[PDB]
Amino acid sequence: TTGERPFSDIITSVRYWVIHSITIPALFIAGWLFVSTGLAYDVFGTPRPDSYYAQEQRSIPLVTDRFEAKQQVETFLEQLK
Amino acid sequence: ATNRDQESSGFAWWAGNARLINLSGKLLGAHVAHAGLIVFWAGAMTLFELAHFIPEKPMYEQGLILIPHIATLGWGVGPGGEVVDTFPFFVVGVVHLISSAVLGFGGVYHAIRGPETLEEYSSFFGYDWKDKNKMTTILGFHLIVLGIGALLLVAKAMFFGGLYDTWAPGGGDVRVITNPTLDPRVIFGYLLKSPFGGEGWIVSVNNLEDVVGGHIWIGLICIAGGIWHILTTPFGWARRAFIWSGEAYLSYSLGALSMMGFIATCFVWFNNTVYPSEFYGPTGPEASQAQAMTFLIRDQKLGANVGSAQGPTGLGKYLMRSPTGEIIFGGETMRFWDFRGPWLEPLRGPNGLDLNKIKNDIQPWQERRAAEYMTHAPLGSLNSVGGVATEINSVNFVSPRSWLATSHFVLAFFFLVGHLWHAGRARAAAAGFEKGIDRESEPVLSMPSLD
Amino acid sequence: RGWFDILDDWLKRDRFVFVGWSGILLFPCAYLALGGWLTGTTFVTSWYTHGLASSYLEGCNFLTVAVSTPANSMGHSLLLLWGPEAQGDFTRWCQLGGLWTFIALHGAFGLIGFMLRQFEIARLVGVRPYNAIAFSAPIAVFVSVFLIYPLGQSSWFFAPSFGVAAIFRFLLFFQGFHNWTLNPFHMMGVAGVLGGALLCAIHGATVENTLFQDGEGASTFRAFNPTQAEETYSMVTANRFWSQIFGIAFSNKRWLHFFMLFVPVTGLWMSAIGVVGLALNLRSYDFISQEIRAAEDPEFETFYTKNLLLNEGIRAWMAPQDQPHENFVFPEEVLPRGNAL
Amino acid sequence: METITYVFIFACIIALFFFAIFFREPPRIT
Amino acid sequence: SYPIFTVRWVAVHTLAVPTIFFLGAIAAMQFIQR
Amino acid sequence: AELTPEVLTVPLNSEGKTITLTEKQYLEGKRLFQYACASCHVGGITKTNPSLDLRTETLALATPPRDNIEGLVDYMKNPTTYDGEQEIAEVHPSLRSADIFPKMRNLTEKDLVAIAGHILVEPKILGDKWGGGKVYY
Amino acid sequence: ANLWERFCNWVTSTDNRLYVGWFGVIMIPTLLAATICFVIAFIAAPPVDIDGIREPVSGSLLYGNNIITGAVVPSSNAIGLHFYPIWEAASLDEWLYNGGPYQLIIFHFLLGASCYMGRQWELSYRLGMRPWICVAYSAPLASAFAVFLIYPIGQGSFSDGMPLGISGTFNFMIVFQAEHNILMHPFHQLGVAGVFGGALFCAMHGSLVTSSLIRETTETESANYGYKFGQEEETYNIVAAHGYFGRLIFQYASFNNSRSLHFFLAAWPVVGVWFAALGISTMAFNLNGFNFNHSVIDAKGNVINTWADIINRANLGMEVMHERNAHNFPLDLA
Ligand code: CLA
Ligand code: CLA
Ligand code: CLA
Ligand code: CLA
Ligand code: CLA
Ligand SMILES: CC1=C(/C=C/C(C)=C/C=C/C(C)=C/C=C/C=C(C)/C=C/C=C(C)/C=C/C2=C(C)CCCC2(C)C)C(C)(C)CCC1
Ligand SMILES: CC1=C(/C=C/C(C)=C/C=C/C(C)=C/C=C/C=C(C)/C=C/C=C(C)/C=C/C2=C(C)CCCC2(C)C)C(C)(C)CCC1
Ligand SMILES: CC1=C(/C=C/C(C)=C/C=C/C(C)=C/C=C/C=C(C)/C=C/C=C(C)/C=C/C2=C(C)CCCC2(C)C)C(C)(C)CCC1
Ligand SMILES: CCCCCCCCCCCCO[C@@H]1O[C@H](CO)[C@@H](O[C@H]2O[C@H](CO)[C@@H](O)[C@H](O)[C@H]2O)[C@H](O)[C@H]1O
Ligand code: OEX
Ligand SMILES: [Cl-]
Ligand SMILES: [Cl-]
Ligand SMILES: [Fe+2]
Repeated sequence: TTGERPFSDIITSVRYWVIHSITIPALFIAGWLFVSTGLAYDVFGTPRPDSYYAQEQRSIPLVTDRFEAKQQVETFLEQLK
Repeated sequence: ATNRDQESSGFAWWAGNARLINLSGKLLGAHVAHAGLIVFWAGAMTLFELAHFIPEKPMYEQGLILIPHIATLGWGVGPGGEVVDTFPFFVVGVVHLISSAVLGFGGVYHAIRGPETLEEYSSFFGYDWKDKNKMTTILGFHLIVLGIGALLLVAKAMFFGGLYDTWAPGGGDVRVITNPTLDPRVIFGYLLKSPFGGEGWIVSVNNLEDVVGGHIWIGLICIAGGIWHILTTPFGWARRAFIWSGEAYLSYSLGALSMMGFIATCFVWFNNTVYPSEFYGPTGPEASQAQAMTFLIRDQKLGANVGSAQGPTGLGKYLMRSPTGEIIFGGETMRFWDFRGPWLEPLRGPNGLDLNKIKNDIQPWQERRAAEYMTHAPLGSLNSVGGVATEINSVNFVSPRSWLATSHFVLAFFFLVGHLWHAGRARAAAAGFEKGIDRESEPVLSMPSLD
Repeated sequence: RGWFDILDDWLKRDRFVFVGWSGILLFPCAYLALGGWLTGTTFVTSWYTHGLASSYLEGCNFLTVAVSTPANSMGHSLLLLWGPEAQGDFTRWCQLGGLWTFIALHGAFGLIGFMLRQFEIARLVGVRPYNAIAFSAPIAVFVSVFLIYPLGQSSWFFAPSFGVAAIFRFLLFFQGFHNWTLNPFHMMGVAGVLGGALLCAIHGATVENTLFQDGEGASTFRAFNPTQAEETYSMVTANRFWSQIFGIAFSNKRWLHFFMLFVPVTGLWMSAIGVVGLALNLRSYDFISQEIRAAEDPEFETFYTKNLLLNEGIRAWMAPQDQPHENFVFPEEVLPRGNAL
Repeated sequence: METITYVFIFACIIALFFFAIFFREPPRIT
Repeated sequence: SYPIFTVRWVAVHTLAVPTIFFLGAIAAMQFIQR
Repeated sequence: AELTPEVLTVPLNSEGKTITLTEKQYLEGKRLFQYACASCHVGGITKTNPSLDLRTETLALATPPRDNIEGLVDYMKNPTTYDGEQEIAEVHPSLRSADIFPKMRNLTEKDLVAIAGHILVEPKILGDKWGGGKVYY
Repeated sequence: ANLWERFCNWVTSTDNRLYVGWFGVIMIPTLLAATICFVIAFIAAPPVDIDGIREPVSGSLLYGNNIITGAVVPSSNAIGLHFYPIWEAASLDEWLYNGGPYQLIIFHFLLGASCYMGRQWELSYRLGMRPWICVAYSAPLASAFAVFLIYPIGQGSFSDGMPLGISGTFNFMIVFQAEHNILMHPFHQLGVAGVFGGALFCAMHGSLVTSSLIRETTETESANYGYKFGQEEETYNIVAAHGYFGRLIFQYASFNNSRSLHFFLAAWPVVGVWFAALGISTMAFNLNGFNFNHSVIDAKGNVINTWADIINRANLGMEVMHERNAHNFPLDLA
């Protein structure tokens, strides 16, 4: 009763579904592509399934140095090649 | 629309089936359509189970619960529970699935198309809940139906091929039952047995002659009580004891179904006779006993004297005594010494496990059976990872016994809750306070204060 | 009519979601703590801080995803995005556990924003502020567990990680290392939580079963009108019922409802005090008199002594993988095990 | 001393139950 | 006669917009092999 | 790390010749191991006799050596004790006792090679986890 | 009136200070039997061989325990599910050694507590109330049946029932997690939601009612004297409370119907505790919580640990250590 249009009037209107039959799939597809292009891995730094370990490595790339942690990760990533 | 909203019927949408309490034609349709759902599931699940069923794996390794019921009734199985003919399983599924369409058609018909009440159409089919003599008549018809149903199991066992006998000489096999136990000191003796350990009440029934003879007694009791209820009206003490209403009769059934659900949970968990281990896997007790046996066999093959080996505590590592002196397996499985199974009974003597038979007479089929049962214990995770909670992923196994016991405990419990809900409500509704306290004659205000 | 008063007018407008001055704090901080949690659990690993996969992107499910704590080597660093550890690199900040501190700090300020909202709305509508006062307990729990506990410890690494199973690890860590079940402050917490759920169940059920018949429907919810002056249920009948069943009963509705505030709020405060002790390892780990007796009498056994052995198993079997900064190599022969298993 | 102390406190609680039930302030309708 | 854009509209879309994006991302993750 | 040819190259026999499995027969071997063997040999141990595992170093000291494909396949045809003194087909699953172990019935020679490949590859992947038991979980 | 009609009127009398009733004629002897035996056992019972391994555990105060460590120890593993009343023992000393008191207490208790539920139905009927307080009580009742009876049945021994003591309770919980991964079982998780939510809702409802109390008193007196027992008027302004809480969240999130609100307060912890009880009672048949141990594997096949894998290490530590002398074979099967 705060003056906004009721939700059950909006989502039953055709103008809402003209708009949202485009915006809702486009968002869903944009999320799908963030993963399937691999951009999600490069934005967040998450390992792909073949980038946890070097080929004969069994040890974990744990960060041990506070002020050079940024370099420890980069040295761990450069050992993935 | 008749009784299809809250204002006209007094019940909200979420109590919507209570609008059917006095509409016997729509209520009949609810029941017939729901019976169709049950028969549909039985049919659809069997065909699902059969479509997935690998004949070369045991049934219990395959997440099957209906195929074991059919195999236990004698269909599709040869010696040792091996499957020889998948076609009886196909028939049971198909015929259920087709009959569900007939029940579904008649349920939907009476629910939506036919007369809303039956009392104008027919005096035989219409009923009042308050009509005690009509209620016992419908009860009597249904008892006769159930009594014939018990005799069908007797008919299958005696005159139509038999039942799977896990205890049959030479291994489990489908055996025609020729001499069922008719003697009531045995049949009704099971009713008087303690439910506790070593006794087990009716769960301890361990031979098909007692199973079949009990079903003869139950079928004739149900037919006799069926006739009795058609011919009598509830006596005076019964009329003063019970609430006589639709919700009350529902509550009484809910109490009965809950009790039966709890009994089935124990049946599937402990009984390896009507739930043969070759179909359902080993029981919890059976697997634990199978482990002690397996390591007894291995260690004895290495040269160990098993009757004289001390465990860490001083009790015998492989063998010890029960609290009444019987020689039993040691370790934690001391709790399961009342386990009885066809793979283990040849090692038992008068005093329990016989040490000379253990030294000399364990066969390779018993060694294979013990190892198979130890590795198929009913322990697994909800995502069907077999073994203890600490196990790694690999084995995809949860025993049918675990699935059947857990499901039926859950169902029996909520049906107990439903009994309490409906029994309390039927009491209150009959006395007339189910909708609340009347503000004018509040009963507590007419009572003396407690202090 | 200055700019402050016009801004105050707009912030306090009747709308679908009330904003307020507290909403300036609450709404960004809550959105970021919530959004940071979903972002981290969807896309962010814990591989460099814990050696764990913790995201849907790596294959975890809702039970196993977490935004995990930073590495122990970070100490109690705020781990700001612009700080000396990430140096402005967002990708590295996520890899070092900067999302944990992001969620914890924005969660903290959001919780403040939420209690400020409770005060602001209660003041505007003209009710007393007991709901804000009751919210002090979840705040006390959040501050003690998520901030004071790791601040007492070596680093943020030992705080709870924001995940379902990660929290379960936190629970089992506190058993094995702190014997937290033995702690009388936790016990007071349990009593307040379980006593609170009991009061919730019993008060709801008592009201529903002493209702006055105020209408003709068998479904009785329609018989209530919020503008009625009359009590909807019989306090007198409820009192007589409980006095005869249990011996005692409420007879004052105001005391009843206060006691319902008091019980879970006091319990949560008590547990918070226990966790503050555990920040400094001031545990109620052992009963000295039983340990003296058990050491000298190898036949004395209790459930307390059995629990200590369980705790020793937890520590030894979990520490190498739970604390990978320590580089514990526990050879198989040093691990405590009973016979056979 | 310990055992006596625990039993003593317990026994007082049981006594308090007795007074709280049988010697409560009586609920009076007013 | 009602407005379209409100504080309510903003609050809805600050949640619903990333939610649908995240649901598409997580759906695509179901088809990643190792 | 990937599942390379060099990970998938296992000794074919005892003389010294190797075979490199494909990723498809590694994954069929893990599937067939799980179906036929993992109830007793989950993770490379042996639940019903823990003294003997499926570590390559234990398979090498068996008689005849089982640390190669041909040695492992032969065990699945005619299993023996660890010293090769007793044939144990009446209590261990094999093709000659496929009547009493019905999961052994339709296993082909390619299926036994796939299982044998999985047993030899898996320790190169898991290290001491394979055959180590709950200590390495 | 005959003596039976007079006795029945006494039993079902609403004028008795404590209501007896027909359930009460069972509840009263059973609960007194369980209480008396519990108190004596907790103070004075000698050590009990819980694990059946001649390794007796001291549970009573006189034998070295305090309030926190003391317990009535579960009956012996050698007994299993066997019924062990006093008459089955050759002497009280044997009954004590084997944990007889535990069976006596839990059996009388469960029978007594079941009749407490019936007695709650019974009085509500005599008072003209609606009958469903007893349904709410069925949640903790089911929980008690789960830990004292159903869990032992599925595990095959009353030695696996929860001990009657505080540290004994903790031992039961830790071993349960080791063996069943209860934390990863959704029924336990619903239990937690039931109890945290219940405490939350208890705090919320208490606080909102207290916040909306109508002024009838001065500052120098407790606001609780503003309510008179059995007054007809509402003592709080539910419209004010709805107006607050619907602005705290949003309007449609808040109850304006007190009957709906109180039903929710009933249903939330009750349904949650029912799921908790079913959790225990289904783990009684070893259908365990989710196992994700080694669920995450890299491209080579390396196990990548998750938080579930860290839980498993803790679970392993409890498992290898629990009942440290009782196991003779590699698998813990019951
Ligand atoms: C097993 C489940 C089950 C069954 C058999 C019923 C049956 C019934 N309900 Mg109940 N109900 C149920 C569950 C069930 N309900 C649930 C879960 C709820 C909560 C949502 C309700 C809430 C509820 C309310 C509020 C009401 C009922 C009512 C009714 C009755 C009349 C319905 C009607 O005429 O509407 C007409 C509906 C239609 C015409 C839609 C067509 C639906 C058809 C029947 C579906 C069948 C499809 C099937 C695949 C086709 C089979 C054909 C084939 C076999 C040949 C009917 C006897 C009504 C009543 O009691 O009135 C007196 C009523 O008011 N129900
Ligand atoms: C609980 C089961 C049940 C009950 C009590 C009723 C009762 C009724 N039906 Mg309904 N009906 C049902 C199921 C049921 N029906 C099913 C499954 C269908 C789909 C086939 C129908 C389709 C249907 C139609 C189209 C009509 C009725 C009618 C009637 C009314 C008169 C019937 C009569 O006098 O025939 C006399 C009965 C006989 C001569 C014997 C019955 C015939 C069958 C073949 C015997 C089967 C018996 C056997 C034990 C079944 C085992 C089933 C088990 C496997 C589940 C009566 C109220 C009529 C009506 O509504 O009037 C307005 C009507 O027109 N029914
Ligand atoms: C679904 C099955 C069913 C149902 C619902 C009924 C229902 C009824 N029967 Mg019927 N009856 C049935 C089957 C059934 N009967 C059968 C199969 C027979 C033949 C054996 C009979 C023979 C029969 C007779 C002779 C009488 C009834 C009567 C009645 C009415 C009252 C019963 C009563 O008070 O119960 C409650 C029972 C009691 C209060 C007796 C004491 C029970 C104790 C307290 C409990 C003992 C059981 C306990 C749980 C232990 C179980 C295990 C134990 C064996 C060790 C009620 C309408 C009475 C009637 O009015 O008929 C006109 C009556 O006289 N029935
Ligand atoms: C044969 C068994 C049986 C029968 C015929 C009835 C019949 C009735 N019940 Mg009862 N009830 C039962 C068992 C039964 N109940 C049990 C076992 C319980 C304990 C849970 C109850 C508890 C109960 C309550 C609390 C109430 C009733 C009510 C009623 C009446 C209306 C029901 C309705 O419209 O629901 C409509 C159906 C729904 C609203 C949907 C329910 C959905 C459930 C909760 C979850 C579904 C389970 C499913 C496996 C989980 C979700 C799966 C997912 C994949 C979708 C009707 C007389 C009402 C009443 O008293 O009327 C007088 C009422 O308030 N029943
Ligand atoms: C009410 C809103 C609110 C609050 C209280 C916070 C609070 C916080 N944020 Mg968050 N943030 C917010 C909204 C908020 N944020 C929004 C809307 C976004 C998206 C744009 C972010 C994005 C964000 C990121 C990416 C990060 C934070 C971080 C932080 C933490 C450190 C902030 C800091 O040190 O800045 C210091 C600045 C101030 C405190 C300003 C105070 C105002 C002064 C008194 C006025 C004078 C300043 C002067 C004019 C500046 C001139 C400088 C000149 C001399 C060169 C702190 C908990 C960091 C964190 O979480 O670390 C783990 C972090 O990495 N925030
Ligand atoms: C009333 C009502 C209701 C209900 C409903 C119901 C319950 C119904 C039922 C229904 C039913 C219950 C139905 C059934 C159906 C069936 C069918 C339809 C069948 C089919 C069959 C077929 C066709 C098959 C085929 C085949 C074969 C033969 C062989 C093999 C293969 C196959 C499978 C293909 C509701 C709730 C909704 C609501 C409203 C009202
Ligand atoms: C088949 C079989 C068998 C047989 C069996 C039999 C023979 C059975 C019977 C059964 C029976 C024979 C049963 C019965 C039951 C009963 C019941 C369960 C009861 C109930 C009751 C009640 C419910 C009541 C109530 C009340 C009271 C108490 C008071 C008053 C009121 C009233 C009435 C309500 C055997 C095991 C050999 C084997 C297997 C198979
Ligand atoms: C961190 C960060 C940030 C932020 C971000 C954000 C703010 C985010 C957001 C985000 C979000 C906002 C997201 C969303 C998501 C969502 C989701 C993912 C959902 C899901 C759902 C589902 C899954 C459903 C399900 C369910 C439930 C829950 C319950 C009921 C039942 C059902 C089944 C329906 C920034 C850049 C500022 C800065 C830097 C850092
Ligand atoms: C468990 C073993 C016993 C099984 C019992 C089953 C036997 C079946 C018949 C029993 C008869 C019960 O019959 C019942 O007896 C009582 C007491 O005698 C009668 O008498 C009763 O009268 C009224 C109510 O009617 C009561 O207020 C009064 O206190 C009582 O004497 C009941 O009205 C009658 O219904
Ligand atoms: O008692 Mn008590 O805890 Ca049930 O699992 Mn087996 O049994 Mn013993 O080890 Mn683990
Ligand atoms: Cl232990
Ligand atoms: Cl053992
Ligand atoms: Fe209230």
